[PDB]
Amino acid sequence: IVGGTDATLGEFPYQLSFQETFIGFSFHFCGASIYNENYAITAGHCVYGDDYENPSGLQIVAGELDMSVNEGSEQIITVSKIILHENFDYNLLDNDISLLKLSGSLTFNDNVAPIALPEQGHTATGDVIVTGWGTTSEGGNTPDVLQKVTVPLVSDEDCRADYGADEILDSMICAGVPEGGKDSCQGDSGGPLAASDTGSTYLAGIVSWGYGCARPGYPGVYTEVSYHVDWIKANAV
Amino acid sequence: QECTPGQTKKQDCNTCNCTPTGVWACTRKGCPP
Ligand SMILES: [Cl-]
Ligand SMILES: [Cl-]
Repeated sequence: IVGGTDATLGEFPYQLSFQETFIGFSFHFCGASIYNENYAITAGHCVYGDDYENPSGLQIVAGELDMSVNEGSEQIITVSKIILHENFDYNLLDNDISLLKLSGSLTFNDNVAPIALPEQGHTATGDVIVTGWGTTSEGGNTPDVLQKVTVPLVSDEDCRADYGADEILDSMICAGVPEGGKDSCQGDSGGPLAASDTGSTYLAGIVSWGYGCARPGYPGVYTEVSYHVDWIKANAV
Repeated sequence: QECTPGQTKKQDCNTCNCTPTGVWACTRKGCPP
């Protein structure tokens, strides 16, 4: 997250760290969001190429804030199954969504909780909040403390002037400020864009792609969750 | 002109496509480098 501030424990109880385990360390490579006690939502490109029915060495961490200190609310649970959208396009990032089934259930508490879905077809609006442990500048360093940033949504038509008409699908949502400086970045993929125009927090987007990060005129691009709510409900058992 | 529309490349562990406007659309994973 570029141009953000530090989160607090319990502020974003739905935020997950998606990690791969290697010799000597667990490596954060993507975000995810809690859907229910057994399922997380992430990006399709975070899982493409995996052994979907028998994923190895993949886990989520709930209740995390600072990666470099165990504060006591962290819940590490291995991923038991990956459910990738069957029409995912690995190149153009159409249908960039997957579910992660966990090998055991999350325990909900003040610091660990689901994020609500919108209704299918809802149009998110207002300023939205994007969170993650991604780099804090393009090509930059990664923070140990979860970051948050507020950004406005950019209409698909306005975003298409930057990226091209057919590159931005309706089922994508763009967010960023025209002057740049506020965006998700590498390591934020799969994590949440949260809106609140219904008077309540819900998951409006999933971090997907962009040209660089936080550049003027190049908003971040997100999978728009309201196009895929029925898909999520059909696939989360 | 930065790139030709439709080209693909990798940028470290991330995947990219060249947009109709000639820029690299890249995923946002973290890469262990
Ligand atoms: Cl503002
Ligand atoms: Cl803003």
